Amino acid sequence: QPEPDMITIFIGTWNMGNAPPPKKITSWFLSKGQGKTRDDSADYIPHDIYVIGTQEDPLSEKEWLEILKHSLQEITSVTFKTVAIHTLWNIRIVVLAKPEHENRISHICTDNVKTGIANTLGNKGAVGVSFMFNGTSLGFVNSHLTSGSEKKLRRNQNYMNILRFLALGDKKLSPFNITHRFTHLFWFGDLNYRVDLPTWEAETIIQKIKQQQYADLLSHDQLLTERREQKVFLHFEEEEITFAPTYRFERLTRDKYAYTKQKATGMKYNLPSWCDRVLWKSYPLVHVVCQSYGSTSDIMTSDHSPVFATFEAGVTSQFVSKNGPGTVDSQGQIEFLRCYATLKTKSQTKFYLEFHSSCLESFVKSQEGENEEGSEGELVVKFGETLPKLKPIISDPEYLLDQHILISIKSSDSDESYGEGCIALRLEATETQLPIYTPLTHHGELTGHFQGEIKLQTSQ
Ligand SMILES: O=C(c1ccco1)N1CCN(C(=O)C2CC2)CC1
Repeated sequence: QPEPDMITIFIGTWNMGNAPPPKKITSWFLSKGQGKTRDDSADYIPHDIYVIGTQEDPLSEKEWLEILKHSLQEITSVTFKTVAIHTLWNIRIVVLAKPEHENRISHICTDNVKTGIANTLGNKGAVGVSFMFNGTSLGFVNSHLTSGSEKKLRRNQNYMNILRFLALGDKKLSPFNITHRFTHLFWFGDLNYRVDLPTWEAETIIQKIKQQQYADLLSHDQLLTERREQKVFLHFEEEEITFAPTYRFERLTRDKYAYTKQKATGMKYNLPSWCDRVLWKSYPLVHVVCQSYGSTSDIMTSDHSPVFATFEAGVTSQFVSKNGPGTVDSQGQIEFLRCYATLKTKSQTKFYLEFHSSCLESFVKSQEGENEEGSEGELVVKFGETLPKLKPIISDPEYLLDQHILISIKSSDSDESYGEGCIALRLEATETQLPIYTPLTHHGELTGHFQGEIKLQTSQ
């Protein structure tokens, strides 16, 4: 039975509005309703992995697991295995996988982050799950961010706290946050970004939604505008939105948006908004294709509609050779030529690099680079031809060209990372000097760039 080179992943996010679900929710897992929907001819084909994020979830873990498993069994005739479940307050993540994957999944991690301080600590935050699927690392984050149209900057802060403090994936990757730890990272939830138009325009917005004319609404969506201005979710991707706003509905119909200020809303307007979102970030040149992104039309117990997204995702096998794992393969090497980091920092410490990758036995520290002043005020750290030759555990090009090198640039004075990035080994050629590039981030904000050339030797 061959190991897969691609899997499909279902991502669901639903703010349940503290109400139990209706008796049938299969439309969610079938990607049917509005937006980019799944073809009817696929209905019986199970996804490999289902990741369900809920917010304002009133159910016990047992109660929800029973509903989810019975839903999937009805659709697929498959009894899914529970990989992980984790709840913070009323924020929950469930991961289910086909039974055939049970011995492909390992290193399962769960964690949560509570956002805010005092007043603002006690119901918002995030849960997450990570695991290895054969040779591929997968991370999943369900976040319920701060509500309210005038709190976009709080949501951006909540994002920054979650990616700093959520402890998922390989703890040996100590310089790297969750935005670098995984081959594929999916981040979803009630992100709570709103359509920023005047309150007086509520009925105009409603009109536009009835005409399925979303363009003048999406141009005011705070998540799209904040992302464009690099304030949040830097280096993530979202599929184009082609479904109606998923909030705020009157319960038990989808015919009415309930936007007016009420005592129950703290006298806040809730103009129709795309609160409920799915974004992802995959390592460079790894296959990932969104095959659905939409909302259900027939699940009406909440003031939010469920959102679904599905993905094709490239995966790799747990590679064994005669040599690695447990030794190097002398037929393999990675060389970095003419490399330099450009950093936005005002500081004047020396810097060194760390190279981290599961193709190495352990991470590799470089010598200090040579600081120069850039023409436009920047710090340029030159490494020249000084960088250590990296010795991969396996030299087979079928393995090595699928790998990635994480890079951290660290202060010699503090050993703190000033920037993290990632280089693919999926090169156009081997034994050939080729340009490489990554942006560098720290706490998920842009701090610089790393560029130079690579020369990869494989056994072929
Ligand atoms: O998140 C991204 C993105 C793509 C690549 C890097 O980031 N986008 C662009 C594509 N989108 C659109 O709405 C375009 C009309 C198709 C949705 C937002």
